[PDB]
Amino acid sequence: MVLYFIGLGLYDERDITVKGLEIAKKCDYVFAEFYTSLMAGTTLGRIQKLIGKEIRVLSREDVELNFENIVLPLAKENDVAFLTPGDPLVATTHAELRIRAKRAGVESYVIHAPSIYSAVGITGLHIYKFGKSATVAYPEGEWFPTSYYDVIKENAERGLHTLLFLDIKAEKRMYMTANEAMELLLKVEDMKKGGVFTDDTLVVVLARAGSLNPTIRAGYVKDLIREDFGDPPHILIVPGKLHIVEAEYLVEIAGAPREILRVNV
Amino acid sequence: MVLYFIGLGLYDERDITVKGLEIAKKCDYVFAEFYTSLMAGTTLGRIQKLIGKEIRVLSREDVELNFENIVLPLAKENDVAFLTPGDPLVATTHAELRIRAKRAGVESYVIHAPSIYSAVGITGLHIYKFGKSATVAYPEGEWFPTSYYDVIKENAERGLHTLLFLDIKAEKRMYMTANEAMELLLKVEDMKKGGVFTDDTLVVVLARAGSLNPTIRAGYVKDLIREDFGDPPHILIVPGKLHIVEAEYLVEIAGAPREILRVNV
Ligand SMILES: Nc1ncnc2c1ncn2[C@@H]1O[C@H](CSCC[C@H](N)C(=O)O)[C@@H](O)[C@H]1O
Repeated sequence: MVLYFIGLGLYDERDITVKGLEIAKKCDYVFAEFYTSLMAGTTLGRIQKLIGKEIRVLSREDVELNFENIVLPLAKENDVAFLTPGDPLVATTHAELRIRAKRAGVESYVIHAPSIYSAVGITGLHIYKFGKSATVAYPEGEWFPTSYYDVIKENAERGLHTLLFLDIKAEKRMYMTANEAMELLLKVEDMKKGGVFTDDTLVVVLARAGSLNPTIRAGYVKDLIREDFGDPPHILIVPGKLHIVEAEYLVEIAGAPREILRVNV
Repeated sequence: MVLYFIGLGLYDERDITVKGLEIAKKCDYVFAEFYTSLMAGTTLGRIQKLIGKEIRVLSREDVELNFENIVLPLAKENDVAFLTPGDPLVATTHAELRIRAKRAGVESYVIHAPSIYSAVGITGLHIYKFGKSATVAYPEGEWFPTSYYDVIKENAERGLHTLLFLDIKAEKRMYMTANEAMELLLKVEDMKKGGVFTDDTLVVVLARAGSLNPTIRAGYVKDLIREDFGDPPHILIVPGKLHIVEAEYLVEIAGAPREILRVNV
């Protein structure tokens, strides 16, 4: 009679909360989805071993089209868990699944976990200064999406930071790198000429948040565009005007050039 | 030797991540602060029992003025952990403490935990649509803080949602309720008259996120301003223009007036 939406956290199998783990262990059936994002620091096998339960992974179609036929039926007479990377309901489509549960007469509860949306706090940038967020999508064919460029423009204009989620091919396990994202942004700039993203733009790269050894780097595009930030996943942030304390953290912790203390504050 | 900044999560002792718990259990000394937020579903005793270590609680003064005298010295010859509610670097000034750690020759690591900043996804509002955040501070003496009003104004004009962290005076055991925040906002509106926060404004209240049954309510200020949302902590959200799916969730899950389904495109 109960469905639990449980977040797996940021990077590996230990990023689930104690609450999430204990609840998952007591569930009769455990499902999971790895299409909104992936858990790069672990494997389904390691997650299954930790939870001590077999996990049925669902595709995007299984969820969007058949959630009420695959998951909810079992939730009617059993305790069922639905695992998702990060924090449940951060992904935009997740929320509506609770409505489906309600329609099916199934109670649902949410067990939170760390999300990249909040983990960016480790960049030293003040959380309240982050504005609207966006996703940098790979262009393909004659389709060249550029809405994320306008998001940066509008946030930066108001002195706000922009969190950019990077594209991912869940099935093919292909992750867009911060390097690729920077190249794309320079390409959009060359097309729009808005003076929003150039070689002189200060950026912050956060790779493998959740890991004990994430890569946190800050610097100008001209210097970071070909830098190796390590294995995925990567997150790109375009800061707005910096508070001196934010800048000092970027210099001391993220190896940012001293120049940012006079140019971006 | 090492210093770990470990988040404890949203509501109770089990909101810590498995990673955080396994590391905390092996540390030589464990410190913590409980003034940046309120964990309404646990006690110091329960946290100590879970980690199996005595926790020395520090006051705001101990941390801001003496972190380098109380915590860092021990981290030079031992494994030390510093615990905080929610995520340690979200809506706190703790990031700067990593700079102090470095200057003292102490390596630091960060272990994330669920944060209210991302938990608001449970309201059904799209996380990417949240703009700049703000804090509603208690007026004191003859000074009445009003910056948060301008934040809502700026976000709303852009169709973005506004997360409003509410004030806390941990030593006085004072936790601002959503009701008190609404009363303050109405007073600022009477002054600035920007049509930003009125009795007809739609708002969302999230209380005790992290618990299994948090209070999630949406409706007009005139109807919610005197409603009992239960024990603290509370956060107030002023949505911008809603997507149909957001409206549907607010109606189905947060009890919002069915009339909000009819969005004005
Ligand atoms: N479980 C919870 N439910 C509702 N609001 C919460 C909350 N935890 C924190 N808050 C809100 O956030 C304020 C503290 S701000 C510190 C936040 C913390 N670092 C985190 O990551 O969550 C509180 O005064 C309250 O308004």
